[PDB]
Amino acid sequence: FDYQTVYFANQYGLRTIELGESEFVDNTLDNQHKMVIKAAWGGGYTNRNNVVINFKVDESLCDNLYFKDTDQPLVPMPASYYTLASDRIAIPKGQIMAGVEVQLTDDFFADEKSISENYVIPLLMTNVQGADSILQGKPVVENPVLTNAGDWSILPQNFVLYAVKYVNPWHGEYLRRGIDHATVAGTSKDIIRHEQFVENDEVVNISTKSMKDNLLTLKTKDESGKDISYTVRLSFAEDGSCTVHSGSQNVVVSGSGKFVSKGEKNSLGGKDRNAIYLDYTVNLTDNNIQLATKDTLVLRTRNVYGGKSLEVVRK
Ligand SMILES: [Ca+2]
Repeated sequence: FDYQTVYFANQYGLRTIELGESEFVDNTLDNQHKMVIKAAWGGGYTNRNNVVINFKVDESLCDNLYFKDTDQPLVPMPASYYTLASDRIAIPKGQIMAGVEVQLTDDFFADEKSISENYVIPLLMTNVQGADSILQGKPVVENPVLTNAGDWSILPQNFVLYAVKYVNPWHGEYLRRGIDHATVAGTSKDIIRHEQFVENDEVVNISTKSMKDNLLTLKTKDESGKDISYTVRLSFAEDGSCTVHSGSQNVVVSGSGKFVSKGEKNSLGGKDRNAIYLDYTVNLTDNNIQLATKDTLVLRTRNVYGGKSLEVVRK
């Protein structure tokens, strides 16, 4: 009398592809530009059949949905940005879960909007072989809408929306120390940014702009003591070196640098650490401040969560 069923355990997901090196998690798939979407089997205890769950891409699942974070709409990921390994998920006899592989193409990573919440892979299960049913939900109204929880007494679990975004290898949270040779409104001075313990150094975020570029927001004082913000753009080459450029309309910038894996020995927490070293010049033309800076940036953590649930709103 048993009634086997298949479903997607989560309806809204956020996958951040973590390129490069991660300490706390295995990102082999990420470095191959891949992700896996998983389905589950239930309503029984032993799966006696080879189960095949057919699904299709259904772009209308995105209708009327917006990211809670940004208030922008969920956008169906363009077909050329990703390749599904199959049109079905197979859960073999004796197994209770399985997944389908997604290969993200170079097209995905070239899109400037792929560094943030924008594109979504939307899937609907169609039929199932080897189990009685797909968990389609129990509607409390006619014309029910899958993505509107209020339309159901038992929620539908036959679809999933995966928002996808990426970070490049240099993306991370870093501790920064260095020396600025400054000229502030004609007055020259050295600014030493150094705390006795690497642990207490200034915390800064290097975010992703593209496959090669990153952004780093900093501040420096004007002649009045007020803090002036500005953004530098780092652009990385195959060999690990970078050039330094402006990322803010208020600053002209030039320089060079490098990422060195394990460049800092017996650094933060006694472990050897990944670091970025910069030698650069900044002209804050509107504020009359010029800085010749040498910086050391120690990696504290990549600060990425590969998989989270996604908060969406239905305006
Ligand atoms: Ca049965």
